[PDB]
Amino acid sequence: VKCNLCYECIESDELRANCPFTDCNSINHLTCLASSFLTEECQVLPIEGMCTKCKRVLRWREFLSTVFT
Amino acid sequence: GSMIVTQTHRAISQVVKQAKDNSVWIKILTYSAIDVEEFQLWLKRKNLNVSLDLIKSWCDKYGVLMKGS
Ligand SMILES: [Zn+2]
Ligand SMILES: [Zn+2]
Repeated sequence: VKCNLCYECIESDELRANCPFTDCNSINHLTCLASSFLTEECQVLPIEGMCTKCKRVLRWREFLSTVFT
Repeated sequence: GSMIVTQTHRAISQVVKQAKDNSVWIKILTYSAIDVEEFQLWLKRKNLNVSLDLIKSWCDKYGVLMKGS
């Protein structure tokens, strides 16, 4: 699987963000997506961001569907 | 808020986000608690000396969970 922001491969053991809408399913590294969402250099935790593929504006948590399960 | 304190808070964020070891950032991005004492040592290894008070205030301000808290 390829990260859609940095184009490096995402390993099988690696956590990864995905847009929770199956019609989109944009996949990317957590750090890559977070970096794209951050608005100032002191910030480390995104609040919300626009999925670059479907353009929906979602909260950070929404991208974590596979992280905890 | 203090402009000068935020310069040190910014340095902590920069280390988290710029270190080759991205494990701390991944913890933050997945709402996993950080051991403050371990984090202080981790920062020290990355050429960053900061107090536990600076770490606690940074965590509180930027959304990082602390073990024991
Ligand atoms: Zn990536
Ligand atoms: Zn999407």
